[PDB]
Amino acid sequence: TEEQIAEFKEAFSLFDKDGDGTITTKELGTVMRSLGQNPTEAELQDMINEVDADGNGTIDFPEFLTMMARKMKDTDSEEEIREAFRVFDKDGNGYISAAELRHVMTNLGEKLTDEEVDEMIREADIDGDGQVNYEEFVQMMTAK
Amino acid sequence: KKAVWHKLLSKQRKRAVVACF
Ligand SMILES: [Ca+2]
Ligand SMILES: [Ca+2]
Ligand SMILES: [Ca+2]
Ligand SMILES: [Ca+2]
Repeated sequence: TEEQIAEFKEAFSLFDKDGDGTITTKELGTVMRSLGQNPTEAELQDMINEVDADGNGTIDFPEFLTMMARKMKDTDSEEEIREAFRVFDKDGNGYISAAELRHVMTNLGEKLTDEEVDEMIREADIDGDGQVNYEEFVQMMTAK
Repeated sequence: KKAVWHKLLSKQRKRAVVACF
């Protein structure tokens, strides 16, 4: 559908750093390292090779579309926010705590301080219970 | 800062896409 092709182009545009229409191992590695991952050049080759269809060793948008159609057909901004909240809420009590947000930041390669964590929880925490529930998270996350 | 919340959601979205390769 048109909504999800739009979705997947936006995603592709996050990886295609130079806007040349192809994702390279250099660009995929740059993205993965920004997420606090440490891939080898071999892991990056294996990932590009699974998605590559013409054996040129880079991913164009049609190849990326085929991957997303096989692996993520249903994702929307809404399903993405629900999934992120489930991943962030480590103990599954329906609230993100300061300690859970610290864990998430470390897991995604985001430098943190306790003052930043406190400010983030306080700004998202609409009801003032001290933690961020799903309604609060959606309010914070709807705008890019 | 709302920018950092937005940035974490975006990082999680890109992690999910990386996982598809
Ligand atoms: Ca490129
Ligand atoms: Ca290719
Ligand atoms: Ca929790
Ligand atoms: Ca709250």
